Amino acid sequence: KQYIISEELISEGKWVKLEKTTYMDPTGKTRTWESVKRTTRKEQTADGVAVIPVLQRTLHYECIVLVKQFRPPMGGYCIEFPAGLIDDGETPEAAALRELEEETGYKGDIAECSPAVCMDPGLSNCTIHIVTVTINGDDAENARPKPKPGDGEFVEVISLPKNDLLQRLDALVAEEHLTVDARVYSYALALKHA
Amino acid sequence: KQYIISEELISEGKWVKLEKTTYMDPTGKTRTWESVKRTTRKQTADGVAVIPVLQRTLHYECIVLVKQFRPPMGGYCIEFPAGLIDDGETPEAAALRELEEETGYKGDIAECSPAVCMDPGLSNCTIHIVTVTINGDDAENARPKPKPGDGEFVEVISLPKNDLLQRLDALVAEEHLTVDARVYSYALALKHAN
Ligand SMILES: NC(=O)N1CCN(C(=O)c2ccco2)CC1
Ligand SMILES: NC(=O)N1CCN(C(=O)c2ccco2)CC1
Ligand SMILES: [Cl-]
Ligand SMILES: [Mg+2]
Ligand SMILES: [Mg+2]
Ligand SMILES: [Mg+2]
Ligand SMILES: [Mg+2]
Repeated sequence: KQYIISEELISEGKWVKLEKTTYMDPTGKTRTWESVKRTTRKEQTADGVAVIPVLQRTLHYECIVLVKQFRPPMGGYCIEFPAGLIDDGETPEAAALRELEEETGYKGDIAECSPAVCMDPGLSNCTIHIVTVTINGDDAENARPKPKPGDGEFVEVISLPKNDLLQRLDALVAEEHLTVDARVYSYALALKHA
Repeated sequence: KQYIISEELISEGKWVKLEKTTYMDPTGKTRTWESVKRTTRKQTADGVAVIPVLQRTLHYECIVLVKQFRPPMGGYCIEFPAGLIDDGETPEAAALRELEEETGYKGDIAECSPAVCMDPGLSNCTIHIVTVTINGDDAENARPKPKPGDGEFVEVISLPKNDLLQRLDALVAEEHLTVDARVYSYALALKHAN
């Protein structure tokens, strides 16, 4: 029933633009919306990837590997799944494994890859693939994991046991000012609810 | 180590603005970021999203989701019920209210997250994730009455909690929708638990 009628640029930065979206409502009435988009999406099936990295080690409980970074939009430190934008021509899987390695040092193995999922659909068109990767923490490659941050990347790695993920996140939030990412909290909540 | 120095307005709509954030990197080099913010916050967070667990005896437990046209996406999305918190409303109250408006269900609060970020590389947007159970056998939830606000057009989709990820993949395959990243993350962790 509903569809887009027009998209008018309001303001275009180097990385983001704001648009006035005109669309048809399902009563047949024309309405508008203020829409955010990135300027960086070409032929990728999504803007970005986030990686769900399951660290596996003999005679260890499984950990979820998370990263902590300053996020200028938030004006503070955030705890997130490792993530980055997909380079032009890069597959989501390759992006995931590459970002995981850059941000954490770990060399993962692909497990699954979601369809494109929306980040904040009442606000932006931004999408990611959520890519689950296992990390064989008993492999020598993953013994001394060294993050390879790009220019202006400053990332800390935080690995938390899957079996206590939500309480461990709460304990970190209780100890300093930081925000947990909504996808991480969602995943931690489901692990409790299961 | 890192912090915001200043914020420069680039452009301001009625609902969203774009800013140029200047921040200090960990080396002591000043850097810029294009940051999106809503114009509507006062509140603990911009919004709530509700994880509604529909409980009927002798039935599978379902998670109640909503499908709506999302003008920033250009299409239909499947999401947790959700909306912005009214000035002077608690996140809990916002959650029960939105849940009722969007689904017609009357629910009970189980737990409430701290403010969690939606897309912290792009925006400052945050929500509280509110877990709510719905006693599907109570008279008041027998014939759930959805009360759309002005311009809301919401379809209710309840899916069994035990098969959530497969059910959502099926909808994406058949219905050509976009699943929300938080919904997808939750569904993933229901499978990954144990
Ligand atoms: N029903 C209303 O009075 N408006 C609310 C939200 N609206 C936007 O444009 C918007 C929100 C986030 C980004 O843009 C238009 C419709
Ligand atoms: N590596 C760089 O030269 N960039 C610095 C500025 N960036 C932004 O401003 C941005 C992206 C999305 C919203 O803002 C991204 C990375
Ligand atoms: Cl529950
Ligand atoms: Mg990143
Ligand atoms: Mg990166
Ligand atoms: Mg809503
Ligand atoms: Mg509503």
